[PDB]
Amino acid sequence: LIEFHYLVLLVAKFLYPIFEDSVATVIEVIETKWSNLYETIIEADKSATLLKNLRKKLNFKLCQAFM
Amino acid sequence: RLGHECRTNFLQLLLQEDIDFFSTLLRLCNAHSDKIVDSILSQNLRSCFKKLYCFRMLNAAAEVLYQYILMIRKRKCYLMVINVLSVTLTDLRDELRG
Amino acid sequence: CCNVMSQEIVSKILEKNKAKLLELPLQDLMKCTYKI
Repeated sequence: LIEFHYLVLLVAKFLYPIFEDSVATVIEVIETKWSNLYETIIEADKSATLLKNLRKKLNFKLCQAFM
Repeated sequence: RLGHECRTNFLQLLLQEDIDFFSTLLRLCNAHSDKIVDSILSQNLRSCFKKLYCFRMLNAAAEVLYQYILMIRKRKCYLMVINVLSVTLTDLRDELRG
Repeated sequence: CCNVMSQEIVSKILEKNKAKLLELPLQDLMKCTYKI
């Protein structure tokens, strides 16, 4: 994803489905990096996106803190 | 803790003895939740590891502590701050770019 | 403005230390959640 929008969305979807320091760093870089086709893909996956992503990031951070 | 809350220095000493198992228990309590106790905890934590514990507990205090410590490590901190916030972001970005 | 709001919240918390209190009430979000 770093090397490369749709891809980023797919990645976020995968992370949400899965739901240490290196992982956190990656998540952060992704947040820093963060149209119609992308929205459609997001809709297909659900079957707002940015918010869900932020929520997932927060959850990951919490998990890292607990560890 | 919850019992006594419902002798403060005594509790401060008890938590002093507590400080890994203690941290795990605290994390568990926070997860369950999702005054005096909170303040005492914050003070004990303020007394990497430190910043993390502080952040976990406060879940502003986190951000303040991180900024103070910052005043690889830099990137990680700026990043964590930006994610938590999501003016500050712009400043952080500019600093990382400079 | 946010600072002033936080100060007011702190002052209210100090004063508290039932219905009227609830009426008065009606990171900041986290604090409000902890209060509830």
